[PDB]
Amino acid sequence: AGDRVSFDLSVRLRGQPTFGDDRVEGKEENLKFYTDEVIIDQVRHSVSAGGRM
Amino acid sequence: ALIQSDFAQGIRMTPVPDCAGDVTACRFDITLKNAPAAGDIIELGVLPGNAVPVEAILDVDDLDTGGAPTITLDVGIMSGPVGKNDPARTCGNELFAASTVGQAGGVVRATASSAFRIQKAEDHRSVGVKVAAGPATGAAGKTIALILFYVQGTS
Repeated sequence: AGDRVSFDLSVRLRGQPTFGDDRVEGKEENLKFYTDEVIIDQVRHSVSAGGRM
Repeated sequence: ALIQSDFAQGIRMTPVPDCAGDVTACRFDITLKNAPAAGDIIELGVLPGNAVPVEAILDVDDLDTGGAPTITLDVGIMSGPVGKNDPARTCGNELFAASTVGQAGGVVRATASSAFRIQKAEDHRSVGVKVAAGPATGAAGKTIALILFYVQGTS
């Protein structure tokens, strides 16, 4: 049971690396995500093969 | 003349951070045996391999006991390797420029724009104070002490 569906995209990490013998601990990359949502609804229609005459 | 501190010789090992961007600080101090006079390149302490000063706090005892004292301390980076007892070593005016800490024994912090712009190096550079102007009446056994706030791994 659910009215929406959300699905994620994980883009590349794009930080500058550490050159030489400089310490790297603490300058840690943060993964970035993006989200999109899909909303469901009903789509109905009707036809009248109507009349008895 | 070179008046070498404990850290410059290497008897006291200076602290170095491990995490990048961490701030470390050990107070670099000496006990002046004689009275300071112009030309003394006091090698107060050492800045480790990959580090840049972020804040420098210079405190001294009253280093001049004369009316209108003229003693001034210049703090900077020095050229050659640490611990080399060669008079052919020059100081710098980066951390402090003609500061007047020693006139009244106060405490001042890094107030020069060039202090925090020091670029990295790969080898251990030595931070040494030079008395640009000789005191009117030098003091016998007062102490000059720096405090460096340096960070490793800056970009």
